[PDB]
Amino acid sequence: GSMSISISYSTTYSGWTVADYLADWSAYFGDVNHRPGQVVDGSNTGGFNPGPFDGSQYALKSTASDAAFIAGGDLHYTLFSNPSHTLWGKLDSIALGDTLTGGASSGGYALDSQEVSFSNLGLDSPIAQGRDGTVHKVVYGLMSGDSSALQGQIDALLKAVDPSLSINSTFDQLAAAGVAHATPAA
Repeated sequence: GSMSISISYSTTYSGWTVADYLADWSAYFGDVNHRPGQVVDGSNTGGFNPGPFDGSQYALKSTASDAAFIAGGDLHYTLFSNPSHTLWGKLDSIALGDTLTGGASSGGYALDSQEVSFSNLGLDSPIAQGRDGTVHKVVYGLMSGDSSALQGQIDALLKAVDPSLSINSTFDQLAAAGVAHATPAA
């Protein structure tokens, strides 16, 4: 249905498990070190579309590799305001791959090589939860080289489509189950 997770994957990853893909992606993107004393504007801040502190997208390129992600939904960052340094709101999608392109003035961010995406995530975290919100933990994991939170949410959403499905399923198995959709290889 309209509430079910939808997954896209490059045909290159048809035989991969979701868990194996995300464990490698997290390590390949690495940790941009967006932390006190380590924030480097233009290196590890990323950007909102349209911003400056809110967007339908938040996007970041790795400082270690060409990896980039785009978080899609209705996202808000509190900067210094209580609860400080919280990303909250609606998270509908995560897109993973290489070579971040576009922006607000281009009609939105896209990956020139999108490898995998997760859509209809249905995540909604209120400001009052601060950095304990699921949206914050899912997206901060992508900043910091630990996609555990994202992996857990995908695993729960798959089990809701059908209890035989998990992040240990291959993309091809998820395609057979009607959840995943192959996209062109780089």
